[PDB]
Amino acid sequence: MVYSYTEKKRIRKDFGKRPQVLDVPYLLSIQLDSFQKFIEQDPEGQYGLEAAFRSVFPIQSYSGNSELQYVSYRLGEPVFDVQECQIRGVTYSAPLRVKLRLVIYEREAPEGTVKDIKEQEVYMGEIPLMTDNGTFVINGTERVIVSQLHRSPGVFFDSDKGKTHSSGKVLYNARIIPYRGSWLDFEFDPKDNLFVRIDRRRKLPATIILRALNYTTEQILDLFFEKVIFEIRDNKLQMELVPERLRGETASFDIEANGKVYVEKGRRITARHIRQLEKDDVKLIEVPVEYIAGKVVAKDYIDESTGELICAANMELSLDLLAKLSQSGHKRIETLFTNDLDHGPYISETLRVDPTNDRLSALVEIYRMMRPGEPPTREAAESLFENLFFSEDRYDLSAVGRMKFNRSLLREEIEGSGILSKDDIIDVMKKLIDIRNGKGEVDDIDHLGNRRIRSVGEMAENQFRVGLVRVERAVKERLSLGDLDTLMPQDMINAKPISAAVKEFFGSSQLSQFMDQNNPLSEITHKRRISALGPGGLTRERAGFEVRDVHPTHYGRVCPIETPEGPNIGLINSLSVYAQTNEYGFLETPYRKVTDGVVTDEIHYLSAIEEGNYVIAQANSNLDEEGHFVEDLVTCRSKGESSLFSRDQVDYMDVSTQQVVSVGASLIPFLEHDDANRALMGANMQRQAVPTLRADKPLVGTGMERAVAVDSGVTAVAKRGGVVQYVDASRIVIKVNEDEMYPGEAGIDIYNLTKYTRSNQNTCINQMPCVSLGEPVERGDVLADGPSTDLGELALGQNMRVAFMPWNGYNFEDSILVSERVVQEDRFTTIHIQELACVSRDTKLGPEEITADIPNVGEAALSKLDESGIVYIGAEVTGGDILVGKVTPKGETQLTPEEKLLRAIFGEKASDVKDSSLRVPNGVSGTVIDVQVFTRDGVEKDKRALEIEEMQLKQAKKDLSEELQILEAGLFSRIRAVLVAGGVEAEKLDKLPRDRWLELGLTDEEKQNQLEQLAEQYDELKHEFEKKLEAKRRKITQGDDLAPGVLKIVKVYLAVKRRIQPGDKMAGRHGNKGVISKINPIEDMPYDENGTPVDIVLNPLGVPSRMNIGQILETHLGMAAKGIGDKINAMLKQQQEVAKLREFIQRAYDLGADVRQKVDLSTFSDEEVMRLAENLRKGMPIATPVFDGAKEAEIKELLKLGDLPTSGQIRLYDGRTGEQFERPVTVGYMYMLKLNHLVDDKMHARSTGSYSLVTQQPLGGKAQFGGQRFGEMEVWALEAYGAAYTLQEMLTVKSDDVNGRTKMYKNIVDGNHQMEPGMPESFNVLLKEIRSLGINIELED
Amino acid sequence: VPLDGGRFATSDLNDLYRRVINRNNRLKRLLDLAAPDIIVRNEKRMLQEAVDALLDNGRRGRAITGSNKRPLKSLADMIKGKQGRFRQNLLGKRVDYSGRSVITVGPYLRLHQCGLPKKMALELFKPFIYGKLELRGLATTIKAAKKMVEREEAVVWDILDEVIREHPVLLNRAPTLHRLGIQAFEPVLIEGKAIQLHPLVCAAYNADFDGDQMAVHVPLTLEAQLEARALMMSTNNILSPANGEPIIVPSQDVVLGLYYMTRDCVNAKGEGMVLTGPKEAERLYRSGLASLHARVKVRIT
Amino acid sequence: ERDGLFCARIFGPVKDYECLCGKYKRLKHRGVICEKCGVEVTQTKVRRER
Amino acid sequence: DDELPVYQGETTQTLQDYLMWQVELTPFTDTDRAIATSIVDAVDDTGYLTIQIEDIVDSIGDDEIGLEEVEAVLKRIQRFDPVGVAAKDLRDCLLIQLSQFAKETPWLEEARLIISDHLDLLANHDFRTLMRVTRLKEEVLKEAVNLIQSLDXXXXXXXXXXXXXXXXXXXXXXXXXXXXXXXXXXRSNLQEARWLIKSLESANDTLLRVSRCIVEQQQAFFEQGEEYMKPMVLADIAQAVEMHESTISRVTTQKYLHSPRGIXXXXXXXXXXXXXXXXASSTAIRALVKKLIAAENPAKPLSDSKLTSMLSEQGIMVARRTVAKYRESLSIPPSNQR
Repeated sequence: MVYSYTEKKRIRKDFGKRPQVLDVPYLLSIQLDSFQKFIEQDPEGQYGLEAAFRSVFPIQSYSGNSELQYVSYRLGEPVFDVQECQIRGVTYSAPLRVKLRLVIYEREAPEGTVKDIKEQEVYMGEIPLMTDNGTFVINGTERVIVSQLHRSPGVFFDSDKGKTHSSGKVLYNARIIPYRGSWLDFEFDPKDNLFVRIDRRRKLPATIILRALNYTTEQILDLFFEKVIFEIRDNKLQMELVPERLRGETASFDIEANGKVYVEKGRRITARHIRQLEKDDVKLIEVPVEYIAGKVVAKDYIDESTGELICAANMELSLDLLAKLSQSGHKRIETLFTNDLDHGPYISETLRVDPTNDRLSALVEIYRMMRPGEPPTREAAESLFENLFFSEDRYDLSAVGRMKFNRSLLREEIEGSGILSKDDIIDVMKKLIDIRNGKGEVDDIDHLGNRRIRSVGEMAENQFRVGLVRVERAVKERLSLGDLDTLMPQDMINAKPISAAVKEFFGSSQLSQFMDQNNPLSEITHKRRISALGPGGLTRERAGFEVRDVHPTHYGRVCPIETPEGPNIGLINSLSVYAQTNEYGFLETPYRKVTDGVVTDEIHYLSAIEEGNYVIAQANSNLDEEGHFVEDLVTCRSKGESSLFSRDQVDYMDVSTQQVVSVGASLIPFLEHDDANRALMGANMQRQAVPTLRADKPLVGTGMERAVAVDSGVTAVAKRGGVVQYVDASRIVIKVNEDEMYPGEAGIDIYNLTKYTRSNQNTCINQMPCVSLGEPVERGDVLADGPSTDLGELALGQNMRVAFMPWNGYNFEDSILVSERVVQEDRFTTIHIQELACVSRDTKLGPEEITADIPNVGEAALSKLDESGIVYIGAEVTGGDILVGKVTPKGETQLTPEEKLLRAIFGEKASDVKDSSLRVPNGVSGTVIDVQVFTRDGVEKDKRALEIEEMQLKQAKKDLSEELQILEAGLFSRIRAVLVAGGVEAEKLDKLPRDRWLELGLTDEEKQNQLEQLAEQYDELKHEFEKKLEAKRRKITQGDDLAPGVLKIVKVYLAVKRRIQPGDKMAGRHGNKGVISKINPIEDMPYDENGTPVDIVLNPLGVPSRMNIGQILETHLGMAAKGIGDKINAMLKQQQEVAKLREFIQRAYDLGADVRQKVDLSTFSDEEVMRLAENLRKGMPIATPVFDGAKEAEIKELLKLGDLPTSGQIRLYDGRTGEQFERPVTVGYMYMLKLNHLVDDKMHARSTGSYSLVTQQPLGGKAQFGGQRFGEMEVWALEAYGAAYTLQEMLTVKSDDVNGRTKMYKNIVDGNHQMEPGMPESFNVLLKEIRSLGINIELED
Repeated sequence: VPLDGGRFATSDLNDLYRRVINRNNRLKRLLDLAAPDIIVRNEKRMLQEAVDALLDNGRRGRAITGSNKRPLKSLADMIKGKQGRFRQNLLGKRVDYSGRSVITVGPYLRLHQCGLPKKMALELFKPFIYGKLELRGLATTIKAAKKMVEREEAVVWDILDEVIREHPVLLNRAPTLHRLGIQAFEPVLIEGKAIQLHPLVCAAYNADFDGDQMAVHVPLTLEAQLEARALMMSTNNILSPANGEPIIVPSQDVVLGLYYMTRDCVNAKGEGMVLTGPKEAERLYRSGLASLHARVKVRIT
Repeated sequence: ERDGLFCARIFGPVKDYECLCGKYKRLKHRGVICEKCGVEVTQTKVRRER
Repeated sequence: DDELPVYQGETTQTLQDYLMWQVELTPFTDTDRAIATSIVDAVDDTGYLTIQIEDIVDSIGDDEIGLEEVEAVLKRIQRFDPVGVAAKDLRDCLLIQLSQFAKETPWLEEARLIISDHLDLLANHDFRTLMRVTRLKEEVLKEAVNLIQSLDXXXXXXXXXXXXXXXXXXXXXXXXXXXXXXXXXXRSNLQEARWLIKSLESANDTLLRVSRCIVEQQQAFFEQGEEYMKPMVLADIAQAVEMHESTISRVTTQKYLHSPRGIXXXXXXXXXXXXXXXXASSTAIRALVKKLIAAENPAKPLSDSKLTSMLSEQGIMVARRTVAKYRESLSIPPSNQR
């Protein structure tokens, strides 16, 4: 495929057998597409700002006849760039402006409108935009906003699993969940009665909520039950037959159907006697009277003459009633069915418990029920009733709620209003009873069908709607008798609630957090994370153990391996590779479509509900050129299960094997051989690695590294490419091809790389150019590498020659011994940049000034400062050297001889000023890499504040001058081209610049055309470019927006290189971790017969118990990987011909079964091959994808080509004794990391420090110098030893005994070592705090 | 609870006192006014609510505030953090002359000892050092001493050794489950930032070396030092005071080495030699033989 | 503020043996009380007892 | 409560705390520790001042205990960490700070003892006649004086005042057309308490309106561009909104207005009416009085009567006493040099 360019600098070798279909996606995409849909104009109105405008507008005021409306929004352009904005510490956002039409109408005049007026735009707030990479810069910090996965709106059902009543039942409760509004949850009693809860309220009867619907009891029972019939005329007593309505009963008498007995008394009820009466046509028949005594009347029945009193409803009929209804002359009687097998007599007992079935009594009952105390006002009832659900905006379940509400009840229409209705709640009660009847099951809450993701679009839209309603309840007051000032869309709108709400969200919020900036892969995995926590749900500690577990629908949606191992476990998950999300917020995952038994290359994204209906094959399975499965029985998934099916049954297939695994784990070689928990650690550990000075490409890897690097957006990637004009460390320009260009802009593309820059985790970000010079580049090729990147691959650690074997106990337990070589060669050396800021501000006593000079301070200390008082760039600073000095004046020192004497002798030395300065924190170190110094407008800063002014100005002028040199070169090419036609002076034209003063008039055509175009374009480009330089110049000389109580601002950056020591906390991809126990000299290590010592020695005994065998296979293939590079090393070092080198690399790439990577040489020729070979001199980078990876067999094969022993073990020699170890040993390259845990950050130690005002105990932690909690278990252990003195000095003397700490330390200094214990403060306190209740507690002698 | 810019803000417990005082003054004002029983009645109600809210913010509902709310805290809640006296007192003082670092292995360094990082003592032992300095006469005054250990040159490291000698330290780890979880040792100064812990005790501590961290504490006095020697030193207790059976038991590569040393093997040169003493060291170190084998007949006392 | 939470008089002084009202400033007296206020000197650890 | 970082405290150390710590650790007797504790409280955040000695001696209530006992002890206390501590008068401060020069300082020991011990009162102005007193000449004396000027004063190294006590402003005055325009920057029971909040939330919106209002009237009362501020009375602000004087002065006393010059909020409403037909109250009188006294006295005129005549020439009706008294105050050398 000829690849592209940088890829041809090093090609990894692929061992993956299965071909790929769907390319891995954008990864980040889930952030962008969210917020890209939140900022859009939409005609339909939903999806982003439009929805919050339409959520309110238009506003009606109060019977005003005048209103207000709005039209779109639009935007502004952001004032600062992302880098500027990040430096200055300003939040990165943009103006939101909206045109609101105002309509003013006359009173008492219907439909008449007197006038209308609208402001061009009103400016409301600034919405923060999003960078290209997925972060919102906010007060010069990145901050990723985390996606959340919440219980979806719609109708839900629950069995309770009968773990309450201790008898056991099935208690079926249904909750309705809106998008915003109240919750309705119907439940069952132990006695089997439905109850209504509203917002977790004590249970109410069932038929009150239904009684609010203007339904009489007749309509209640007739609507919620069967009709059937019963008829008795002159004691004929013929009832309608319902054989299909009953599956059983006990017959008390012989049932005769049309002069023939169908079923005798006690005869079989089985389907024989049923179908026997079915096939035969039978009308209404007579039954025994005693059977009716159990039936209950349905409709209200009254005599024709008198309609008084008895038998309204829900009354078991009596023998007294038969005479009355029979004498009344009613032929037909409609009664309830109620035969109990599936069916049940519910909702009738609810009527029995219901105190009154009247509407008004129910509304008053609920109205008085909501708030505990309430008068029966009757208005609360009408208000809350319509309000709590049927209001336009009060309760809204929205589109997910409505859709899933439709599919939950099996409605055909998927569209509807966002508010409930009578038939809605009635149908919910119908389905609820239906679940009790045995027909229908429950829903799994864990199912991903029932769990939806919200991303930053949807959440920002929420808070923006909130913020907008809080404005509208105010703006409603302008037309409220606020009368008329006209000019409405200017003073009426207050932007403060909108802005404070939006920047309140992004600022502070559980789901906006500081981004993990160590690693690219940390960045990535932060920005695709799905949290269950937050605003929308899962308070944790109370969540329970079931949302922790992997459910079978997480199949290629979340990940089963990447999860925090800490006490939020299964809570915070990570998107799987190829996962995406719907318009409805549900996780869907791709599959190849299989028609007949051939696999079509069309892919379909299936949602978790859609997925279970079908059959889906296995990621890794066989296949043919034709596309038929090799094996006739293929392992597949159906529904919650897996098993073998026939060839013709399965319609889908998994695309790639990467589907189950997340990107984090998609990086780990040999992940099969690893146990899942141990895999689970190592996936987490590659995040907390730390990029080192030189980035080594991993020598064995999955193939995934190109994506992550270039997606993470830490690399500099070339747009619209072409040949490289200019190169350098900080800057890289590309002269683009003539093909891709916008006409009239012309020009080239420039890239300014970012040099050393703190990250949120105080680590370096550094870009270093990959490309050379005079080299062609296409779009997508990487120009620079960010930190922990090599030529577009993700390189988080280093490769190390590992030997497995115990070595003198130094590698014991999980520790780890390393050759001094490693420390000399500086792999694992990592930079750290730390920020410190000084700010100079106005006090009550007057302004504060920075430096030159200070009271009571030596010249010694001041030697590293400048004329202006900031430290010279370049200084080495340690300990409490003064980084910026500053003076704070005190009050009014006047007179008396001593004051006048000190002012006379020393010149007062600026007198009242104090020593307040920016001294370095004690125990910190490092050179000063950069100083910023933001100032105030009109302070007249002068001094050295201007050096950054001139510096940035020269950089800007130099960057703009390039386009003027190239465009002026083009104009000079046109002028030089036109002068050739006539009046050509040749060299004389070149030696005479500035048009040769137009070179007279030449021809009239060249006069007007050449002088007009040349002078016009020349003066327009000169004046326009100078105008850009004047605008930028005005942007440079100014001062920032700033607090009223701050005058000028200075910040200093420091850098330290930190060198590995025996506190390293090194790890590997395979869940391997340790410390560095010791650094050995080089001669003390084990070495092979050629004298090459292993770098780093690790303890075999790790490996069986933990069952992570990725480690071992990694080593072996690593071994074999170096081997090839050793062949080539040795080959190029002997000055071999290009042809033979080509032959051995070609012969290397093509080894293995299958392996799908067809690269071959002869396509690229002469150099290009020498290039790569020199690029792979240090090892050949073999790449084994996740579950299609390299087999042992292929590893031994690869390894025999390197003249290495097939077993991967080798004889090694002791380094001290020179003696061979008995038994061979595995040696191999394994690829290590250094984790962000360093002991420099850990070792604390205090003796005596500052205490706490109350309780008078030492302070909490390091940095503040804690002392070290000695907690209750630790006391228990001493008591258990019976050592009561040690315990007694802990408790007292060395924590809260104040007099006794002093006496203690004074005796120690004197050599007494005696205690003199007293009474600890904190007891005294307690006695006061109990005296603060009316209890005395006193100590009695 | 003083603020960032000045202008102190009121604490949580103060609000309750302010409130009670407001209702007390208002009930007193309306009480001395001779007004109707309704409004002073509602003031009696309001003040019982107020005092009952200052003694416990529970008892009934809501309590809190419009501050972001939360129950606030009261004098009941004020009882020692966990509403036990856990915190602050009761086994739980936070503490002095202490520090903490990462653990590495100790693979020389006998049982009763403990690699203590050089830099880290020098702090822990400060008072002790100044004493010695004033004895030798290197500092006449406390400020002098202080300054020389601040400058940390020369004599001071020499005196540190003299200070540490035989002074038992005690290490402690993490969940302390049983009494073994804290033990006492003779330190040996070692340049480094980490603490070296002898292998054999890793059992007790339940510690591997994957980034576990230990606290260290300094007994002062005499009594305490002796209680450390004659109770918590790791050489007193080798047996687990539950089951009674030894802890200290060798694990992990010690086992693998003994098990390798003592085996039988078939052949493996120098088989069936007869030697006495043995010592037999001669012969393994010299080649001459293979320790796995030979099924050598040797004479033994 | 006088007769308030926090107040001098009851609850003691603010600076150690220096007291409000600017009189009998230090150590001239083990106890004493000003004429402006009831300030009783003696140390200021008494904010932890009174 | 606990388990959180409540603002329990820091327990920082001042100078007296540290000195007392230093006394704890030194070989004082039972009595001498009482004298030491007696002196360290007498010390100030400024160092040097140990106030009156004979009150230190007499404060102990006789019974023996001479002056010499407090004197020796006093010296030893004067010797603790910040070098020169306490003592008195700065002279003995520089003698104690000069006590340790290591004695290996060339020319400095002797000369420094002569200059610092005695005659240092005349070293204020310059050398001059002192050069003839000690017989020294050229740079021999100038280098010693370089050392004396290199000493610093007392303590104020312990300090423990990291708190700058910032202003935080209150209301911002955005400068308009050579003036200022205000903007003002920067279950059922508790439900009834919720209602009070509604009133507090309604008053919170008007809180900025009071600052912008009183600020606008304050800008209209005094000209910004003019020297100092135009004289105004609280009766003007009390005339505008009809509020009581003490209330307005209390709002301006608590809150502090930030303008482009001055942080200075309650001083913009306090002025005198001068009680004269020919005429910025005391602000420009004392301010411009010290400004006119700034450039004057070519050598040593030290004449406040001439300044009073210059003030009378401006039409302010100077009393030659009041004007001179207010002008000569606040560190003003006027009339002192005569």
